Amino acid sequence: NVRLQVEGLSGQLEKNVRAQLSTIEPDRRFRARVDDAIREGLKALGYYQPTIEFDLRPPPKKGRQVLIAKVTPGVPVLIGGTDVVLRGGARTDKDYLKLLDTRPAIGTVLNQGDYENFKKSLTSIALRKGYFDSEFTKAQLGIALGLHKAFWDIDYNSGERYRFGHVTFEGSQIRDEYLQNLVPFKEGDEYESKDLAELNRRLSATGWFNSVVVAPQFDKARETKVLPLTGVVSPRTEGYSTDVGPRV
Repeated sequence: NVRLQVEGLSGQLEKNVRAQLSTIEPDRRFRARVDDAIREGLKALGYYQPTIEFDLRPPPKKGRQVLIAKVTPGVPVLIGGTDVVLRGGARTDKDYLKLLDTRPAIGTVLNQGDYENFKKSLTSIALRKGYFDSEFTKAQLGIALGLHKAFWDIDYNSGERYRFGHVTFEGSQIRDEYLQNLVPFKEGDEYESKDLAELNRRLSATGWFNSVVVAPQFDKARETKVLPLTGVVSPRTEGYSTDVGPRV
């Protein structure tokens, strides 16, 4: 029942380590696993060559057995260059241009998560806006430890923005003309993921169905850039005398 203690660390570094530590659950094998863990925490934050000296304290009177680890981060890797190219609709797209500005400046300390996040952001704007052919020609976080420098190389192609095709409904007790009135976009409008959510919600506001499943048809779209939707719905169906005769 062992306690890890880290001395020598401060700030964000301290936290990224401590976190990386509670990760594990007292011999040389276990100590090495601790050394590894501390090293992962520092790399992510730009420290590839630290020093870790362990002091293992004897199983105490009673209570909890301390393993200290005294850490000197050392010299950090700095961003020495970014080469990010955006091709396809992303080249001029307001949100891809916005993201391009969050690249780190030459000279700042390497943070791997900035790089991980950045790539995840491009994929996320692509999915929200229908750039379904989105691909990276290159995507490399390179570390030249000779130079203490890190380089981003990203060559990213959004491709063209797909367009909404026709919505076909099936199972419905409501006639098509009326479903078609509810679709929040015109055929040939540029895709936007939030219009799928708004289609779902408009459908629900009518009370007509108790189930809808809206499936984009990708198999076609791949080569026309027009995405038909299929909406499979299941309908929801749940004082005076009848014995009044007619006017005689």
